Amino acid sequence: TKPIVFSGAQPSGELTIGNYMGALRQWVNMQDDYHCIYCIVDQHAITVRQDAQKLRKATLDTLALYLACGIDPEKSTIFVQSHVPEHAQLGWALNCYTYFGELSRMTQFKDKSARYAENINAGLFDYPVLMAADILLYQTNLVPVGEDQKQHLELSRDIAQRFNALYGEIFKVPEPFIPKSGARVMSLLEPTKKMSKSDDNRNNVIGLLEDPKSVVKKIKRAVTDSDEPPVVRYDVQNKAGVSNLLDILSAVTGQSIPELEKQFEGKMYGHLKGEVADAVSGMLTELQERYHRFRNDEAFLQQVMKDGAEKASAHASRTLKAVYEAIGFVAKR
Amino acid sequence: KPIVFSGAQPSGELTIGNYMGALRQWVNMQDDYHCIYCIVDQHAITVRQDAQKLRKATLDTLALYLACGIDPEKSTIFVQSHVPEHAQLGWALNCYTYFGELSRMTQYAENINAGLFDYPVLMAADILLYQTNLVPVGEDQKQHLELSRDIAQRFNALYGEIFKVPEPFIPKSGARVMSLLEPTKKMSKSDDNRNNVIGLLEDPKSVVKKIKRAVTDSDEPPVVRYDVQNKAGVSNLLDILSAVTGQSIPELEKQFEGKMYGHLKGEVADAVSGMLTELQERYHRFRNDEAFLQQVMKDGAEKASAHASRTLKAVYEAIGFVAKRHH
Ligand SMILES: Nc1ncnc2c1ncn2[C@@H]1O[C@H](COP(=O)(O)OC(=O)[C@@H](N)Cc2c[nH]c3ccccc23)[C@@H](O)[C@H]1O
Ligand SMILES: CC(=O)c1ccc2c(c1)CCO2
Repeated sequence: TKPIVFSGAQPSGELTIGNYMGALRQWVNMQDDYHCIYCIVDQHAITVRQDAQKLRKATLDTLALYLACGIDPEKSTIFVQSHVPEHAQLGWALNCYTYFGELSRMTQFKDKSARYAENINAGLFDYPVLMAADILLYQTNLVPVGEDQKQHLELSRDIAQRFNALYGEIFKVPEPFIPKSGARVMSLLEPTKKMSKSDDNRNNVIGLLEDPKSVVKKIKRAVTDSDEPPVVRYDVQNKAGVSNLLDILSAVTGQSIPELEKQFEGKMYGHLKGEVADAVSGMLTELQERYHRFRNDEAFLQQVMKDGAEKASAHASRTLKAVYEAIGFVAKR
Repeated sequence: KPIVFSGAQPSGELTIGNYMGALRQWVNMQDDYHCIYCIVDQHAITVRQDAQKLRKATLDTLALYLACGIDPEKSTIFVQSHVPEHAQLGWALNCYTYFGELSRMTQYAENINAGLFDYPVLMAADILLYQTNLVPVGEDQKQHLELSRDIAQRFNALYGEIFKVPEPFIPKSGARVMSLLEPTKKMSKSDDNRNNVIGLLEDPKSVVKKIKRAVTDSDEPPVVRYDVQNKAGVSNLLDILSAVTGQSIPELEKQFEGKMYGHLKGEVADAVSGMLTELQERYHRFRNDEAFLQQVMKDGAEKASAHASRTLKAVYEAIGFVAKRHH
């Protein structure tokens, strides 16, 4: 049997070109090489308060977007997290093998808490433990994520090793799969802050379902630097904006940074922004064309969810049964 | 009938205090209420422990509740982990519980496991799943019941009347059972010193031995009279004897006129062991009938799941999750 790939994305906010290059692009590319399982993590989404109608719509939007990206339900398992009870069941169990201190030191908890001061909830704090359960349920070998999830992923490894040390080879210890390019795509007007899928200022973001004409305008207004003369060179510390544009271009086109720097020799930020705008506009036009075809076919979305939950449940029930036997529960019959 | 929820820890060896207090009280109200007994194995694992002992203790607890007279045809009795909806609802309610509320629980903190921090949310889920009206709580879990009520009202305020707001079951058992070597302190299963307690599985020789050691007083002549302030020990022995036999304190004070504490102790031991005879007979019979315990757990989980699934579906619909597609 093939090694197992697992990853997920939240049906909240609006997925960006950051989410694509950091995760979804890798998801699509791994489907033949590994046994891939992709999850719409609606139980994680509700750690930030959602409108009920928006949550339901976003779950289905996210499914259609996976399909539009090239996630193929004949090759990969695609499912909604809340459809498989074993996620919450294992999450509770792993809560008992996770330390309070490990969770309080998490960067996401701190950042989200600062942002949502009036809803610092226990789910937000416990976020990483449910994420560990998501991964460990499927005997996962590889987890394709962006740089921002590295810390959560490291806890999942710690939990698996801790549990295995007491009980035997119950879990696989998963490894991160973080790409070379596009692992941390930055905001267009604040290039020292990563691109957010729920940014208050939409001008920071390239949304995957956003009007391409609007995206082209946003790229043209992206902040660069005061260098005289302007030079197109990758340098995160001194040229955050220009570097972010190069990273985006590289990730869309497949061209390396040295190749792009050569291409832009004797050229300035007009040429750079023109190429980024054209590459991104084309990608989004094609993606959105596929998206609407999937999004408006409710019978197909319903079948994909049904088949995916069924396949996921088979894997998940097996791991949970072994966990419950190990920790000492009376088995259900 | 109102729905009553009780969580049973698969860990405590129950005492005569537990039995003649709350358990006997509740055994006789199984047709008055819809009583639910949940053996809380998911709560147990917040404290690291031996796995085979936990499995054993789960079955020990099931057999003992059955032996004490919990009727699986009248009441619902099940193992918590057999009903996935507990964990499912628990996660959901985690997202409507303030971090501050959990840190403000009465209970450095860096090395506690997250389960020990977060278990009040699972407790709330346990209760709210079954549209519970009444929860018998000890003083130690009043804060936890209040959190469950706050969560229920908060969720209901956002989404409609999804949950019943549970109430404490106020009226208490009436049987008084204090510690044998410290009669000011209540006989508790959680006591470190086990000579303070009489467990439900103790044989007659162990009961005689523990009751012989029970503290009395230096009154001369010895006098068997009820006086909690001056004669805590003798009073405790009278309350225990009264709880077992149903004889009043005045009747027993008359029965032991001119008698010494040796006679009192002898009668208490005989009365207690007489009560524990039918109980232990039932226990050892039920505990060693694997098929009977299996059927009780299966039937109980089925009844509980039917109720829990309806609540969870309403919760999930309210939050806005896409409904599972069944095959
Ligand atoms: N600016 C950016 N540049 C590059 N990559 C980025 C950027 N912003 C986000 N990402 C990545 O996108 C993926 C989905 O993010 P979410 O916030 O939906 O979702 C998250 O952040 C996960 N916790 C969801 C999850 C739940 N359970 C799991 C189990 C395995 C893997 C992932 C999960 C992520 O890989 C994230 O790293
Ligand atoms: C019962 C409960 O409170 C709970 C359930 C699932 C879960 C957590 C908590 C933390 C990670 O996943």
